[PDB]
Amino acid sequence: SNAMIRDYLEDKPLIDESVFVAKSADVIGNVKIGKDSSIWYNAVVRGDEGPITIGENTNIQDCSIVHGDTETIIGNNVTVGHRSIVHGCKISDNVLIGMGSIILDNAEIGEYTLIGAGTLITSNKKFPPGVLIMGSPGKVVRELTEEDKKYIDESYEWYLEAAQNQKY
Amino acid sequence: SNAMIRDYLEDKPLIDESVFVAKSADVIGNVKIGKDSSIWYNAVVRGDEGPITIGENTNIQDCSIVHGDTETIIGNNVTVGHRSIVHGCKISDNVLIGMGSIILDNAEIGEYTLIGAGTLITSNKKFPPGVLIMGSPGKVVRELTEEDKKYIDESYEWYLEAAQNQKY
Amino acid sequence: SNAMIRDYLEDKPLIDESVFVAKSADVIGNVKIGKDSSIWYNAVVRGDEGPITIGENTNIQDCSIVHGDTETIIGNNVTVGHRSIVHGCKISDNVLIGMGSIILDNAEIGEYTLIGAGTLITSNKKFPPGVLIMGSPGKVVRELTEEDKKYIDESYEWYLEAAQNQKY
Ligand SMILES: [Mg+2]
Ligand code: NI
Ligand code: NI
Ligand code: NI
Repeated sequence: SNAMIRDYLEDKPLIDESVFVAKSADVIGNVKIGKDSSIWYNAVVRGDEGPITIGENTNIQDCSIVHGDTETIIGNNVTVGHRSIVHGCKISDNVLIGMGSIILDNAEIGEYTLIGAGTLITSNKKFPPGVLIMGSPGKVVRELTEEDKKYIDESYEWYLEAAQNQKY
Repeated sequence: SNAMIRDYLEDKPLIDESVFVAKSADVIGNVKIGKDSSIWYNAVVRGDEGPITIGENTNIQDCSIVHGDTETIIGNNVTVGHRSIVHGCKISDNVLIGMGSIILDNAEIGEYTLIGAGTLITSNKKFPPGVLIMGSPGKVVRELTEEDKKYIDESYEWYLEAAQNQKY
Repeated sequence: SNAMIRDYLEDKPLIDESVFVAKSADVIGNVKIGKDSSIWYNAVVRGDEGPITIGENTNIQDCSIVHGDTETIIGNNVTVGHRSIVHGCKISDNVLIGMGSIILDNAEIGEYTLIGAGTLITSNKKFPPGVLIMGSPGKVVRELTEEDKKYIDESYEWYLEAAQNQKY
């Protein structure tokens, strides 16, 4: 990278050709989106402060908002539930964020984690992988079962499929 | 119905001609919206998983989201407050869902129910009719008064008028 | 004012030429927005019931909603965090509303107030100036320090820049 490239990246999201982006969604600024991910209706992914990196096969559902003081990193195979706010945090692979949840700056969610709807995770909170987290403030309920890790897998898989239909 | 009609239904919402749908809203997939209902700014009504049925005189306020693993049924004279998430549940007639509430799959709300702002009702939760429900998790506070039922009517009634002003 | 002006004001927001309004935002009805403020992606500012007044240098972040039974007043130098609902309340100058908060009708927030993410303030609730409010229901945590008030100023200031960059 160089001066002109940094300017380009500040203005033009690097969105993989394979990514479904609903017309009503706004993907603004410095945003890298990986293979087969999907951005749903009225979502806002704005990398104008901290940049945003979204992995592969990850879904950002309707009206969800991604923004951040520091960088926001969302892994591969992640499901971001409807109207969730992922703000400057770090989300490992195979995480399902329950609809309406808010995860604030510098929080870290470990791999194969399930987050209940409407969960509020304040800044700098770390969580071990393989757990169920719920509530406000979000706390660990129990370790995840193989059946739970599966549910996580079916969710992102479903979205891979629905994503095709919304333009094929 | 037949194969061709089922295919039409997965792509074209059945929206009664009287319904007001803000331009910024997204009504997508298998969705049926009845007479004199209204869909407000940036709402998202997505019936691409469980189909969605919305009754008559029912208002879905700004940035609300209707989606579901299972079928979502919203009755008549229902007021879905700003930014609510109604997901795979059953909402009876004359219900006012407080703004920012989240009602999950298979949950069931009885007729003439008033729900406080910011309420979180998890899946399969059921409630009797004629109550004030409130909080996270949502619980019944008391039974509804005539005064409360009137307020519920005035609410949807106001939206019938406002919707017409958004057409004329 | 007169009949024709009242009718114009009910249909056409008074937006200062200086204000950045994202294309995906809806600014509807009787809304007045002051110098150097900014309305972000997919926000809805609807003054079709109570009118809305937004001061100078104030930012209404993504998917935030402004609406109200009664009048809604937002002062100057205010930061309205992502997905907040500011509903028929009175917000003083230099206030930062944490993302995902809900402030209901007739609530009154004083100058130099910091509100944590996900806070739910019900109607008629009142707070003094110089405090940190948080939770559901929102309560005062401690008075604000100079370091805190600075944070408030830097927040709206950052948005002034950002708004400019979303135009040049
Ligand atoms: Mg939109
Ligand atoms: Ni932000
Ligand atoms: Ni859903
Ligand atoms: Ni309202």
